[PDB]
Amino acid sequence: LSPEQLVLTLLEAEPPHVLISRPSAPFTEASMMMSLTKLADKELVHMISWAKKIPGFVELSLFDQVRLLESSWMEVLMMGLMWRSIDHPGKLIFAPDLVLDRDEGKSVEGILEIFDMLLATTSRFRELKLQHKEYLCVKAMILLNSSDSSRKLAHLLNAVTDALVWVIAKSGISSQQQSMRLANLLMLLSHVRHASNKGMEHLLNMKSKNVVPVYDLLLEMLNA
Amino acid sequence: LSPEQLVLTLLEAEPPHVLISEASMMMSLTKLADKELVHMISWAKKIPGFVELSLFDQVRLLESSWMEVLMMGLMWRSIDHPGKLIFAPDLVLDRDEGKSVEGILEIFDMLLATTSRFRELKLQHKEYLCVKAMILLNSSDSSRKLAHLLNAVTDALVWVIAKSGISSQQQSMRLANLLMLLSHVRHASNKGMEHLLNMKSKNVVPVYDLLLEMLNAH
Amino acid sequence: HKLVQLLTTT
Amino acid sequence: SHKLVQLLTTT
Ligand SMILES: N#C[C@@H](Cc1ccc(O)cc1)c1ccc(O)cc1
Ligand SMILES: N#C[C@@H](Cc1ccc(O)cc1)c1ccc(O)cc1
Repeated sequence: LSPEQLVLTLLEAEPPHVLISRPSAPFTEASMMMSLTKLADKELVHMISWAKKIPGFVELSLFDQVRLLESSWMEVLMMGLMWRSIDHPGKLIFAPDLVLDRDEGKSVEGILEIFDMLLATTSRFRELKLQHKEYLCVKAMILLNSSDSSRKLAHLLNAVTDALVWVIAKSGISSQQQSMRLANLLMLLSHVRHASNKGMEHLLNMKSKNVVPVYDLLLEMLNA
Repeated sequence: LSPEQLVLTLLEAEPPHVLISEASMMMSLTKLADKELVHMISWAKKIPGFVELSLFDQVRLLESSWMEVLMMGLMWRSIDHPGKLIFAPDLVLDRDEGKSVEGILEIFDMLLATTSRFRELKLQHKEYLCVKAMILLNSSDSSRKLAHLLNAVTDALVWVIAKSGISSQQQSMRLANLLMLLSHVRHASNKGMEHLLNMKSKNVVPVYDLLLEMLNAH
Repeated sequence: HKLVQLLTTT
Repeated sequence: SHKLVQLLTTT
């Protein structure tokens, strides 16, 4: 309800980290693909629970809730990945025991490009010194901006935006610097989204090539 | 440059109005995009700093962003014309005309809806100038110059909004609302690019050399 | 189907 | 094509 209360609600709503183990053997195309898709499937379950904890979300049309999650899920996953990774330069921290290097991307054709984009965008957030409460708001904004229910959605997106504005203002920088910081953060939403688009394309191609396991929720979300 | 003087430079960089002079609709649109791309290159070179980027960086920004820049221009030309996409004075299309080619209605609906969001925010001309430049400069020594140029254009947008006299709170909200709308312009451009690539792979729409070059980058 | 289940009956 | 580079380098 207040911006502080919305931020504290988002903080509480944060998903637990999903635990996946590194394969015993050096990565193959199959084992890398299995690890990342199993993780994605488990994180999607937790994402749905998270979205339902965003104040207001459950009051949207079910069809709106579906469309937003279907639209945004890989962006939300990637924003989470970038945040997990921001304290570990050079690494993509997919999970505590799934810590991947630009070079381990070599195991799957075309995935090194995705890893490079994610590492680069993470580095932009690191240089901006992205803060935890900023991340919370931005991740919610990714979901809510991905698309009477239409009015309610505008209202919910404005509330989260207002929260980010409040978070930035608590930093005590000048009005002009607060505006520049908001703009610099939001201009990265298209870089995360680019990485999402390239990741989704890649995963669809992998599903074609018969390397994606039967994970029910993931396949549903991939297919749209 | 002061932000005011940067915005005036973007006003001065604006491309001329372009006229085209089923199969006919698609030919008109691809003819138009080719003509507009010629003027887009001119425009970019008039953005202070752009020509001092590496040629590689100049090329990659234009290759990355061109469809997004075309679509942002279309939305601006359409803002005061509800229900219509003002491609050109002699190419005014609606979603009924879009239905005539598979895949085009979806795109037109997206463009119309995003235009409608800009109309509701009452997007201002100088805001449009800054965001169109930002689209180009934020697209997927030279590195530092580019970051400086994007920061300069971002500063100019912040200044435009500051000049509206609305409250400080409302300035931050407005900035966020405008910037969030650009991932919608970019989605529309992803859908359009996909559609045009499919049209090219089928040889259904004509061979315009600059357009083909710019499509082939994708 | 699974998405709608998780949204509404969990 | 090299029309983009041609237009970037001429007026
Ligand atoms: N990068 C990446 C992952 C997606 C991903 C991103 C973030 C997560 O938290 C979990 C998974 C991927 C998987 C298969 C592909 O074919 C392409 C990309
Ligand atoms: N919409 C649209 C146009 C692109 C376009 C956009 C803005 C302009 O100012 C000029 C042209 C299109 C053309 C061919 C396709 O196969 C699909 C879409």
